[PDB]
Amino acid sequence: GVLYVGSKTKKGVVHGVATVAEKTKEQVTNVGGAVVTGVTAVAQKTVEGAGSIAAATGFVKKD
Amino acid sequence: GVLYVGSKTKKGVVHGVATVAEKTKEQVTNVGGAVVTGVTAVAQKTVEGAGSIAAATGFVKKD
Amino acid sequence: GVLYVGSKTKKGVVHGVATVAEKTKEQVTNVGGAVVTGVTAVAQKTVEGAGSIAAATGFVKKD
Amino acid sequence: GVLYVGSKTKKGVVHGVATVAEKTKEQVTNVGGAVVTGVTAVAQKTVEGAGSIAAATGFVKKD
Amino acid sequence: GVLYVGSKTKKGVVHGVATVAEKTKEQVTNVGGAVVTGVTAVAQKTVEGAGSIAAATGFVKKD
Amino acid sequence: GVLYVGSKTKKGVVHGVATVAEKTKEQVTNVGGAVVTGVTAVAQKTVEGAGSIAAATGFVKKD
Amino acid sequence: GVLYVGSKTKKGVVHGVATVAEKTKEQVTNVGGAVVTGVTAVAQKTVEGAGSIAAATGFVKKD
Amino acid sequence: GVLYVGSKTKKGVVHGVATVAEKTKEQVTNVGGAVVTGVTAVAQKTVEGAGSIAAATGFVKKD
Amino acid sequence: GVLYVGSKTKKGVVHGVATVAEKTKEQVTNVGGAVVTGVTAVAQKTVEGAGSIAAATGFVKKD
Amino acid sequence: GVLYVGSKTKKGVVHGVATVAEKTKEQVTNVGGAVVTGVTAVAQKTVEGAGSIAAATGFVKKD
Ligand SMILES: [Cl-]
Ligand SMILES: [Cl-]
Ligand SMILES: [Cl-]
Ligand SMILES: [Cl-]
Ligand SMILES: [Cl-]
Ligand SMILES: [Cl-]
Ligand SMILES: [Cl-]
Ligand SMILES: [Cl-]
Ligand SMILES: [Cl-]
Ligand SMILES: [Cl-]
Repeated sequence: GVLYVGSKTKKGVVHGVATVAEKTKEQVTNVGGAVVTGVTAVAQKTVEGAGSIAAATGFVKKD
Repeated sequence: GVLYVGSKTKKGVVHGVATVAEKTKEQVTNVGGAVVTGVTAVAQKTVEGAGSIAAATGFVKKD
Repeated sequence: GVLYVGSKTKKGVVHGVATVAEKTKEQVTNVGGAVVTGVTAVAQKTVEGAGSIAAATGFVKKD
Repeated sequence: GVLYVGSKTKKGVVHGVATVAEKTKEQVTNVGGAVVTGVTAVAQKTVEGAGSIAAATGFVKKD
Repeated sequence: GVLYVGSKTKKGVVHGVATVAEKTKEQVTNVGGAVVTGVTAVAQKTVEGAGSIAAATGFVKKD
Repeated sequence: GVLYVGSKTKKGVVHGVATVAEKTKEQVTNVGGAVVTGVTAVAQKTVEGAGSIAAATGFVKKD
Repeated sequence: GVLYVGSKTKKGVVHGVATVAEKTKEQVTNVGGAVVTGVTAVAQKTVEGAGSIAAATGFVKKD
Repeated sequence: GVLYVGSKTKKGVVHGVATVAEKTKEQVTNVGGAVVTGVTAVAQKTVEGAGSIAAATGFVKKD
Repeated sequence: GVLYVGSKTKKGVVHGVATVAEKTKEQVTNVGGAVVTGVTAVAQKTVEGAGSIAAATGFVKKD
Repeated sequence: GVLYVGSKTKKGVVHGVATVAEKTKEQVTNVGGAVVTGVTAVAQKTVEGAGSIAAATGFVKKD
């Protein structure tokens, strides 16, 4: 395959993932993949395989 | 396949994932994929395989 | 296949996923896919496989 | 197949998914797919496979 | 495959992953993938194998 | 004159003046006299004088 | 004059003047007299004089 | 005059004047008299004089 | 005059004037008299004079 | 005059004037009289004179 990404900017301001917690208990931010962040941002992922598992859970409690 | 992404901007302001928690208990932000964020943002993913599982759960409690 | 995405903007302001929780208990934001966010935003996903499962659940409680 | 997306804007202000929870208990926002958000936003998904399952549930409680 | 990423900017200001915690207990930020952040940001990942597992969990408690 | 006040209690819970204001504009609680509050509460006031004025107003707006 | 105040208690819980203001604008609590607060609370006031003025106003706005 | 105040308690818990203000603008608590607060609380005031003025105002705004 | 104040307690917990302000602008607590606070609290005031003024104002703004 | 104040306690915990300010602007606590605070607290004040002025104001702004 082919990918072309041209970009042209004067002023760019980019936040990506921001968290704020005040006086809280048990705050979770969970990302299963990559975090990719830019004035120009490109991400490619390929997974080959008969039993691929991707699992993303915030939290587990037992008992 | 072919992908072309041209972009042309003067001023761009981009937030991606923002969380605020005040005085809370058990706040979860869970993302199963990638987080991709930009003035120009491109994401490609390919999964090949007979039994691919993707699971995203905020939280599990037992007992 | 072919995809062409041209864009032209002067001023762009983009939020993506924003959460606010005050004095709450058990707040969940759960996204099964990617989060892709931009002045220009493009996402492609391909899944090939006879028994693909995608599951997204906020929370599970037992007992 | 072919997709062409041209766009031309002066001022664009885009929110995507926003949640606010105050003094609540058990607030859930659950998205089974991707979240794609932009001044120009494009999403493609292809699923090939004889028994594809897609499930999105807010919450499960037992007992 | 082929990837081309051209970018042209005058002023770019980019944050990546930012966390703030005040007076909290048990705050977690967990990223399963890479964090890639730049005025131009490019990430590629390839995974080959019949039983690939990717798991990302904020926290586990037992008893 | 004579005043006798005997009291005998096991458990006494006494609030006096309580105000709650949420998201309001211009809430006033105005008391012209004393506030006297107790499990046993006694108040005496004597005013001697030919032109005694007592005035209690919540608010005045002009123009 | 004579005042006698006997009191006898096991458990006494007394609040006096309590205010709560959230997200409000211009909340006023105004008491013209004393605030006297106790498990046993006694207040006496004597005013002698031909032109005694007592005035209690929450707020005044002009123009 | 004569005042007698006997009191007898096992457990006494007394608040007097409590204010809480969150995110508000221009919150006022104004007391013209004394604040007297105790498990036993006694207040006496005498004013002698032909033109006594007592004034208690939360706030004044002009122009 | 005569005042007698006897008191007899095992456990006494007394607050007097408490203020809490979070994220507010222009919070005022104003007391014109004394603040007297004790397990046993006694206050006496005498004012003699033809033109006694007592004034208690939270705030004044002009222009 | 005569004042007698007897007191008898095992455990006494007394706060007097407590202020807390977080992230606020222009918080004022203003007391015109004395602050007197004790397990036993007694205050006496006498004012003699034809034109006694007592004034207590939180703040004044002009222009
Ligand atoms: Cl950030
Ligand atoms: Cl963000
Ligand atoms: Cl956002
Ligand atoms: Cl949003
Ligand atoms: Cl950062
Ligand atoms: Cl109260
Ligand atoms: Cl109170
Ligand atoms: Cl208090
Ligand atoms: Cl206090
Ligand atoms: Cl204190």
